[PDB]
Amino acid sequence: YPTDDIKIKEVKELLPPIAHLYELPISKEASGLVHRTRQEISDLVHGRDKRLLVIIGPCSIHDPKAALEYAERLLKLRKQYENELLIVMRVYFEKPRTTVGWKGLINDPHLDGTFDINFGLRQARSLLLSLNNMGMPASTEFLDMITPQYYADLISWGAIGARTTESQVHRELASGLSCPVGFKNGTDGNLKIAIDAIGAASHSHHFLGVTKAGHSAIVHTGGNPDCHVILRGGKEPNYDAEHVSEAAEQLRAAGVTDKLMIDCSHANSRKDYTRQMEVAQDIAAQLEQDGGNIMGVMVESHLVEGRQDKPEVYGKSITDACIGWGATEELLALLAGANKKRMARA
Amino acid sequence: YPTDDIKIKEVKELLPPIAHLYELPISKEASGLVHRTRQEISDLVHGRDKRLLVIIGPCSIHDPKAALEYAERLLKLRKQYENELLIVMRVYFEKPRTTVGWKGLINDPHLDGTFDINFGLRQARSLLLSLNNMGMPASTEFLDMITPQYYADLISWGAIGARTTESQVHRELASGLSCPVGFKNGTDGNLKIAIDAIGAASHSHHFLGVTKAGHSAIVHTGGNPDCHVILRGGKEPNYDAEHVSEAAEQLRAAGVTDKLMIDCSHANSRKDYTRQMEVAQDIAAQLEQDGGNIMGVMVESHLVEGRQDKPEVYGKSITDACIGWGATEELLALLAGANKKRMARA
Amino acid sequence: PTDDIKIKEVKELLPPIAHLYELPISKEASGLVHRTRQEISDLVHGRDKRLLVIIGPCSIHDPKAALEYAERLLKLRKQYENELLIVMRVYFEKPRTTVGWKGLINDPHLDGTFDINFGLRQARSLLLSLNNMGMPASTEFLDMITPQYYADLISWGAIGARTTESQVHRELASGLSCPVGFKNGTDGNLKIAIDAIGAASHSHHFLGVTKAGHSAIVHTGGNPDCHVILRGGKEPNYDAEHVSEAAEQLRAAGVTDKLMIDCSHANSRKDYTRQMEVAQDIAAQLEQDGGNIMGVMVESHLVEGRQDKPEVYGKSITDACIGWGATEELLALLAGANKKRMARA
Amino acid sequence: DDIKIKEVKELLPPIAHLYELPISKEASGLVHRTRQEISDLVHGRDKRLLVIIGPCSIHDPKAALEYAERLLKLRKQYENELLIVMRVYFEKPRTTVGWKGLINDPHLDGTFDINFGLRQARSLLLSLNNMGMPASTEFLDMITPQYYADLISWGAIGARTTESQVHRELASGLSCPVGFKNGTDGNLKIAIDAIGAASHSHHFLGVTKAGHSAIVHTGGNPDCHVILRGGKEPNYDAEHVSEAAEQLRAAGVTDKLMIDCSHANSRKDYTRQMEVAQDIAAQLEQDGGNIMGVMVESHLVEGRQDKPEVYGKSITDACIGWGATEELLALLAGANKKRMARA
Ligand SMILES: N[C@@H](Cc1ccc(O)cc1)C(=O)O
Ligand SMILES: N[C@@H](Cc1ccc(O)cc1)C(=O)O
Ligand SMILES: N[C@@H](Cc1ccc(O)cc1)C(=O)O
Ligand SMILES: N[C@@H](Cc1ccc(O)cc1)C(=O)O
Ligand SMILES: [Mn+2]
Ligand SMILES: [Mn+2]
Ligand SMILES: [Mn+2]
Ligand SMILES: [Mn+2]
Repeated sequence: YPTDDIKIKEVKELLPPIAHLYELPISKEASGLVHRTRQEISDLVHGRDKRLLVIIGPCSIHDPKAALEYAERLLKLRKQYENELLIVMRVYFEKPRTTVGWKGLINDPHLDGTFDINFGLRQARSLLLSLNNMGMPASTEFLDMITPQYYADLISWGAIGARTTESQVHRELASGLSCPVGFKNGTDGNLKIAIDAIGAASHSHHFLGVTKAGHSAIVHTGGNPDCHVILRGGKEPNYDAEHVSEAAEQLRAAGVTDKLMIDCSHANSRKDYTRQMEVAQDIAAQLEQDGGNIMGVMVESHLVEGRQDKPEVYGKSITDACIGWGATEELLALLAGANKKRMARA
Repeated sequence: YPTDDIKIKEVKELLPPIAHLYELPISKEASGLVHRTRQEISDLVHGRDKRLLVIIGPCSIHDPKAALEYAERLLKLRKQYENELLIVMRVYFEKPRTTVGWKGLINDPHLDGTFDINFGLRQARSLLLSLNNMGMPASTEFLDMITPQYYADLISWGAIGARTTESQVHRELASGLSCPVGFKNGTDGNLKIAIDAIGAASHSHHFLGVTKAGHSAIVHTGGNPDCHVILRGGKEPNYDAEHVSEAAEQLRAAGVTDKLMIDCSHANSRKDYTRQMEVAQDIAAQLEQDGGNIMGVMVESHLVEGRQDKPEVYGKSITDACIGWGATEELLALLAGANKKRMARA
Repeated sequence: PTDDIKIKEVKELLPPIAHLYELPISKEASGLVHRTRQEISDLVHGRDKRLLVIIGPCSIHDPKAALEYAERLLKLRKQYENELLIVMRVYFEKPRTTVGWKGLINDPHLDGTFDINFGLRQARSLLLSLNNMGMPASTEFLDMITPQYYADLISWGAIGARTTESQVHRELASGLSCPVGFKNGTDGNLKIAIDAIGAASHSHHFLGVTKAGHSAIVHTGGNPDCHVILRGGKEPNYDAEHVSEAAEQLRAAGVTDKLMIDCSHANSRKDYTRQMEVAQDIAAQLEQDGGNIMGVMVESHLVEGRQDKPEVYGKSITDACIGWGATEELLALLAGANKKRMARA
Repeated sequence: DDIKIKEVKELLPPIAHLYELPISKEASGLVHRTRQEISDLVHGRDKRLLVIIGPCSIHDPKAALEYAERLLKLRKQYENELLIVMRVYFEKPRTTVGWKGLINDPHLDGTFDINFGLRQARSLLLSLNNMGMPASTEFLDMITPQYYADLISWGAIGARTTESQVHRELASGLSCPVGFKNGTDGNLKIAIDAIGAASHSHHFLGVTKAGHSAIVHTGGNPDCHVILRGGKEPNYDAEHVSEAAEQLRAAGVTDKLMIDCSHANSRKDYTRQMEVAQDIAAQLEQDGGNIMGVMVESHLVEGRQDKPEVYGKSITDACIGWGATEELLALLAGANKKRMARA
């Protein structure tokens, strides 16, 4: 007899995006920075500019106060290296787990299993707005279909994760995002799925979405021309020059941009934060020799290095382990110096 | 200044689930069949019953008339074999493409690229309701987060596709589905992602969803205890006894049900649909010898064998190629006879 | 604890779009509604001298009888089309003095089950058939939300005596696509109806509900085609002297001095047999002069009188109606008298 | 559809405002208690006089809070004789057209910023209740009450809407006591009918806290009463009170009523409010057993103005000033003290 909502415990009140947009409207200056940075990134994706996009910051945001502090330091390096590097902070609020775990600040901002999503969204949007108001553009992984309506207007670059690059509904979502999007290769190293994803996301789609007012609707997208691939390792790493060369060839064969991003962390560092510097060194070497197909890198970085299970220590990750502020200074100096040369020989 | 909905061509009106439910309420008999079949499948997932679940029918539904016809012939065999087999039809609307493609009857029911989703959802619900009214239970792939509200009440068994088994939001969805759910191994043969998915989908989750009235809300699920894995091939086929045994070991090590399903089609039968008979023969041999870990199989079958690009011929697939009615009779007789013996052993 | 505590339940309501999807307006219904709205406008502003006749049941409680009534009425609408513009009364919302059955929408099964989803569906289906067969429809707009479900099928709307003075009803009218008549107050006050025309002709902002069933701010453009309806008070107000006083008051307010006269309710003192007398008096005014009259309203059904329970087919369960025979008589009388008025131009 | 609709715009639902401005425990307690205390006056268990007093309309929250702070001293001073509740009327009905109030147009310049107005209304009501001043308002619209009814201790249905079935339905579901005014020409029967209608359960179309239309089923409002507010001639005197009470008993509803000192009872003249209150004082001294409350249009400064030039001066109906408010309240308190003394 019963066949409906058999395994639904309850359905709860959700404020629609407009309620958050009314409290936290985007400022003139945030609008300008987002607009500009999106353009600048587009220029890197299509080879019109040879600066290196650097998506850098925490694995996950679990404390907005630390995040603003981190941002203030990073901003000095963003300005310092602005002729060599386009620095954008990692501000990831949605985290895909292997089985189960804390899904992030949006899903559970009090870090205690209370799932205060209304608070989380409000907090996320507030942090993003403060970041952009101080001059730091922001990047995030879009994991969910609905959460983007709450803050995509504040995002200069989006990632689609390794676990969702093959998913049609994530490709559809990307096709309708106002920012450039990077698609990671699959968790075991499959690169073709990310190339296919760029293909798919560049076309118009019809999918089911939610309006700013919180109502489901049919969303007809125009396609996203600013997508690229991210090499993030597999069973084996894929950062080096031969993998970059292979990837580029495959990209040209698919008729899509052959400029790509390399993640220094995750499977490319064998899940070991001490190895991110090695990967960045290898990328620096490629940039010095040639490295024509590189347009960016990704780095997991925080105030304090490593990781912890409970949010005990300020500015230390509770998800993947990060390099510390001192290593970040070093890594960025390395990249800037190497890209200066690449840019010179052109 | 412009930063929002830059790559959105339009937002269109979508009737909510309750409009379709009002025109096509579930009947008492459909309700009784769905309820009973879900139970009967759960019994197979947990080793209470040793009948073989058979998920069988078209790769994709593109013509409801042919679908009802196919269903009428299948129904005779469902009855005939009911002591050995639990036959449920494949009624797949949502089709994930490699890159670009026809996404199904929901997404584009007129078969001309007009994306008439309101009509498609209505048509889908109507067919599901007729199928259940005549005594044929239905199964389908849940690809989207929102479409299930329109007809999950008519679905006795759900699949999460190979391309989405890794996706956290698909695992969340499954954790709240009222039916048993099978998770496919990854497109390159990764089994672990499916085993993880079961783990994830058995727990309670909080995520953003859409109510029957078409408004977004926070859904709190109770977890789905009736999930299992589906072996559907990878880089190599994974149907045989050794792969079954490896999978079962890995399932027991993760603490989840070690009863699984084998897909005779897709990567398991490669570039020849008729090899589905070969796979089924190998499964019959396992069932005769032992085959204690097998609880079901999946088969891509239609009125007429093969495939075509345009819907020229009646009852012939326009997606993956299917075995024809005569082979379906043979394949079902083979499975029934073999499982009769397995069941006889005590 | 201070919220929602006199509320027993909130129940599901299908939005207008669900009904519009099942029962889309046809091209012929579209055309008829659009044209009839125009033709009424013309009567309201004195461009045409045909008489608008809003005629039919006090309330609809049976769609089958309503369709039978409509088939007979359609023959007379056609016969008299040079003298009368006939539009059927299709009233689904009824205002009670205290409490009672509020109509088909509110309680379509007549048994206190308040099946509003079914009632809206039924209402829309009856309206669409009516317009498809060539009979335009009129109704009283009582509620703020219900119009989104079928106003597209309505050629003329009434705001009742009990609500002419209400700001939100004046706001609603300011945004209705049809001409609207405003009745004088239940004790005879005419100034409220003249004020209402003033209010409804202007643009307003108020809170409404979209076709998708969501609250929103609606910004109206104003309704230029409103008029008054004289429906009696403590005393009847249908005669030439009342018409003349009303016209003068309308001109003093700068609004249209063309009005409608209701033959029923306080004009007939709730005696359905007197509607014929009122119509006779209007026939006499039309023959003599009657330059300020643009329409009449009449409570008519298949069978005369009223009943408490819906036992007899085609007989009212609200106010008592004249029967089909008297309706023929009354319509012949009005058509013959207005023929002569039209001849003088 | 929509031939004469120029635009449809982006309304925040009640829950957005409730999240920013949740009701406090103290505002909760005051509202709950004051509704009870008013119920008690409606059904004749307490003989204090309900006094609904304040501006015709609220057009400036600053002056409203100033006014509230002065009124709160007198509320407390007279608490054994009078239950003072401030008039906080946002929504205003016009004869034809005009400024419809702070909700509809809070900038007073025809910008119709309804989202801002609803926010401002709720914020003022929450601040008022938090400082100890309960609030009353006219409910004109079917959707606005979802935004702030939780903060209202007493509600009025206006003379122009007492006869309206949808307003009677709305009342039947309001958590507060409700007064129904007699008709603009003096008809009392419509208000008596209204009490009858509002006391029963109804089914109608409303909007949820989330901003979605739905079917609302109400339980009926047992705490309704009539308000005598004049007609063609005034209706405040002892004979009209006696006649009204008799009509109320014949209908089987509470024969305790409220008298409005303003509007048609003062012949639209704010200087006459004091005379009316004098006549009510005299009835309270003599007997006045059927009176449970009064209404007064009062502000910081007297009279009215077309534009909001002077602070604390009405832009709608003309009000008495603060001095006269002190005098009027002292008169009512003294007279009711005696009524209460007689058993
Ligand atoms: N209606 C689904 C559960 C569901 C609810 C909300 C969603 O957004 C998605 C799925 C079922 O019971 O099977
Ligand atoms: N607002 C998103 C696009 C979007 C639209 C609708 C959705 O449901 C989701 C995302 C952006 O600016 O990128
Ligand atoms: N749809 C109505 C106008 C209307 C719009 C919104 C409302 O809430 C009410 C009425 C018409 O076209 O006449
Ligand atoms: N919230 C109101 C009752 C109400 C409910 C629904 C409505 O649409 C209007 C009013 C109260 O507590 O008094
Ligand atoms: Mn990480
Ligand atoms: Mn297939
Ligand atoms: Mn009537
Ligand atoms: Mn006033």
